[PDB]
Amino acid sequence: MEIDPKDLTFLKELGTGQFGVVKYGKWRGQYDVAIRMIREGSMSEDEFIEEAKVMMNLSHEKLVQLYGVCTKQRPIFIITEYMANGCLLNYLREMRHRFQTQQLLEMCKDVCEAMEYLESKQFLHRDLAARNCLVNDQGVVKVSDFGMTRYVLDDEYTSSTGSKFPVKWASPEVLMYSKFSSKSDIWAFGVLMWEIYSLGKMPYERFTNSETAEHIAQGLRLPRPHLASERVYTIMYSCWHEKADERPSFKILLSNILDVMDEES
Ligand SMILES: Nc1ncnc2c1c(-c1ccc(C(=O)Nc3cc(C4CC4)ccn3)cc1)nn2[C@@H]1CCCN(C(=O)C2CC2)C1
Repeated sequence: MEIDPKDLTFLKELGTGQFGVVKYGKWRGQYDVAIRMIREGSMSEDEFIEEAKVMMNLSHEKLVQLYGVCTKQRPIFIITEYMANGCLLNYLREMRHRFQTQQLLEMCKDVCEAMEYLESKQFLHRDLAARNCLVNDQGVVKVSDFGMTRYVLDDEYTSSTGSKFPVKWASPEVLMYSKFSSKSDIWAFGVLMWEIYSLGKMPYERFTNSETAEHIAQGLRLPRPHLASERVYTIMYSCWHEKADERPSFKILLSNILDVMDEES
């Protein structure tokens, strides 16, 4: 819903993200929130504004809750649940020696649950990666920036060969045909699991995007992380089937995760 900035306070700078500056503040006093100022010239605003009303009705504990927007000025403000520990990618790296494999699997359950709710709403992420997941003050991980890439004007961020396209998270059918589906979000989730258990290493760090694309197309798969059991690896490996329909749904995936958690007791 629309928000009068009168009911907001700017308290701290959190840094510039993929879609503009973000600041910490309070909404209506009692809501810790993160306010993003959409970078001007980056988004198809009318399409994006109208779609924001659709994404507002998406609610889930493991989704960064959206509280409202300020759109009758530019730059647009986006008011979101405040995730105190910031991006999951950077949270993983700074606290590398503070994670037991039980906490890592938990982080995968958090994301998978959020992605299982998005699956059931027939809503695609299109850029699932650790850089788009956030962590709150209680160590819980939540997904964000889902569907945001549909309204990016830069063709580098959108085309399969664009210099900014997330090739290292993309399934073969996204690279060759641009066929986005929940199955492509599943491939991406597999890569995300590998990010988590790797404690934030760049997937295929030493491959050019092209080198990655062709190797992926011919069967290359990320190596088993050191902290991942062969059972955890089996789960993230199933996300990487060449055939999309051969990949398990987030529902089938979440169950497998819980089976592993139970066996880690
Ligand atoms: N909520 C936070 N809490 C703490 N930090 C946060 C955030 C955020 C944030 C802010 C807004 C959004 C959003 O609008 N999502 C959305 C909107 C829509 C709307 C169309 C309907 C649809 C789907 N997703 C998503 C993330 N960004 N940031 C830092 C930014 C700088 C880099 N960051 C770091 O941590 C590095 C310093 C280590 C994270």
